[PDB]
Amino acid sequence: ALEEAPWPPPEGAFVGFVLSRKEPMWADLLALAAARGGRVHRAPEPYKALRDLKEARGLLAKDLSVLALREGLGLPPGDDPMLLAYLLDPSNTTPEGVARRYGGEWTEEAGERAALSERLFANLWGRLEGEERLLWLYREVERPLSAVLAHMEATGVRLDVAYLRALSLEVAEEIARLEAEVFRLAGHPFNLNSRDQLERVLFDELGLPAIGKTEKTGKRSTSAAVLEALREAHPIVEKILQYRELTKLKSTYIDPLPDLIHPRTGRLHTRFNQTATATGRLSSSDPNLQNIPVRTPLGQRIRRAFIAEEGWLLVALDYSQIELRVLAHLSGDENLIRVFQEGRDIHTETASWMFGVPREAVDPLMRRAAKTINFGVLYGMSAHRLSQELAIPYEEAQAFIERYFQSFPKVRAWIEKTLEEGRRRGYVETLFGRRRYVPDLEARVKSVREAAERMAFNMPVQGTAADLMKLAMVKLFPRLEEMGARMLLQVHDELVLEAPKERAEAVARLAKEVMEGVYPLAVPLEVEVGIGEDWLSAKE
DNA sequence: GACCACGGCGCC
DNA sequence: AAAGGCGCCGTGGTC
Ligand SMILES: O=[N+]([O-])c1cc(C#CC[C@@H](O)CO)cn1[C@H]1C[C@H](O)[C@@H](COP(=O)(O)OP(=O)(O)OP(=O)(O)O)O1
Ligand SMILES: [Mg+2]
Ligand SMILES: [Mg+2]
Repeated sequence: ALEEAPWPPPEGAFVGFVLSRKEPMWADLLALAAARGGRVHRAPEPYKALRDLKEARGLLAKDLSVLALREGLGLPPGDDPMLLAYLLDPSNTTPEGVARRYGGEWTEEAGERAALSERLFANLWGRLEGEERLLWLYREVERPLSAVLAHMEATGVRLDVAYLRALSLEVAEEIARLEAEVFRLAGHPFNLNSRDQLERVLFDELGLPAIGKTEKTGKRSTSAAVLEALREAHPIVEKILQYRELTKLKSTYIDPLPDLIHPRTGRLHTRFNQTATATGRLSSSDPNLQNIPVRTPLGQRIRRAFIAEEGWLLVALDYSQIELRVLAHLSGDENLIRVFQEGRDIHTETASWMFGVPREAVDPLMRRAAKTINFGVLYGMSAHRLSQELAIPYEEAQAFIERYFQSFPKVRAWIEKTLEEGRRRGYVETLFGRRRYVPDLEARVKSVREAAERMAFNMPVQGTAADLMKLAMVKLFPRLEEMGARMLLQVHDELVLEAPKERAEAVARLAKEVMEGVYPLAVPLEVEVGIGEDWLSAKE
């Protein structure tokens, strides 16, 4: 039992803290404590006590650092046993689970959290002795990345609130036009947001053909993929699909985001969760700014609401065909390496083939559709689904996924090699040695085993791309600070920066070069960069 | 007011 | 719906 000692703690103590709510930019700091050398220090008043700390070292360090930044204090995050645990096994995503697994209990009291941070760090650091590549990821990627994310979180992004308020009222009237039409076509009103009520209308009352079933409960599905297949069978289907687009966008983005502007900053603040995915990707939450719309016209209007501070510009940088370049390097395939030493475009080539269109005329919306295909195909799509996704006979679907792989021969050999390894060692790994455990590779149920296989051989690709982006963020951040620029958002293979208008061009050039040269591969990494007043206009 | 499962769907 | 990775919505049901 730790000796209760007076605040403040010595240098290097492990911190524990309790927030009123999970979001650091919104939380009240209820209690603060620290632990070292067999002592626990409980702060009499936690906000004032923040100033005594040189570094947030402990569980969820980045969250406390964001809160410190909100208060104008430079309290960078350091060691965090969650990052160690996450690198050992990315299923380690919560403090509850990590505590249970590596020697304690996550409670609701700062002193115990500080003591727990200290014990867990000792034990996890032991487990990582001799895992030289994981230790490198920790010291060279994750631990410094957490500083970057804290600054992104605390900086936020500006949003055109008035513009969105106006858009809500317009979309509201159109939703009423669509719903009124649906209720007439059904002969009666019902809750069009209830997929159970819609299922009855569509397949019992109107006797439309039920195509597919839902996964867990076996209901007749009303998914867009099912509705797409029925849009000719009935005019109500078309209106329902339009109703779904508008209500999805209004309820998820248009209406909520303007209520989340922070009173102190006047900006919108997401969270970049650093121990949340099986592959090493970041995730974004509260709100998720990694799934802001972009595909449809209305979606594009929402994206335009993300704007630069007055007298600044946004700079948007996006890696080209990133996971395909990573695949070329991991596999060694020559026909593929060649494709990227020759600056060819496959999302354009596919978009030309599936549209019967010269590459000159593949517009931005055709190229996305081709990304569904190329990635859908590569990570294990079925001929049958493929035949449906791009509307061609099944026999055609088989051909695309046969030429898609014989054109690039040594991919399949890399797949087989990755699965064999994952079976023997129990995990697969990225170029840098990030691991994902995939136990079901020897499941005796084919469907389970084969799903495990698609998860296992995807991870080195998606996770290497994630390692590269994280490393680029870590390299780029100090260069932006020196140029008075900011890092705002990451969206997996994309960064959005904010720069003074007078240095925006120099920032964009520098950023592009840092990202392309992050870690040279057997193919070049290319980055598309754009500058604009709003997120959309900054992607050309 | 809280929680969860589910279907559904937004992005990468 | 049908052979990768996420988080948030409304419904429905529950406590
Ligand atoms: O299954 N996936 O793995 C996947 C699907 C999608 C998608 C999509 C299109 C629509 O959802 C919206 O239109 C993306 N991924 C992965 C692979 C890609 O490499 C990386 C970065 O995604 P993205 O930048 O969009 O593609 P990519 O870098 O290749 O090409 P660009 O040159 O920048 O256009 O995420
Ligand atoms: Mg890209
Ligand atoms: Mg992208």
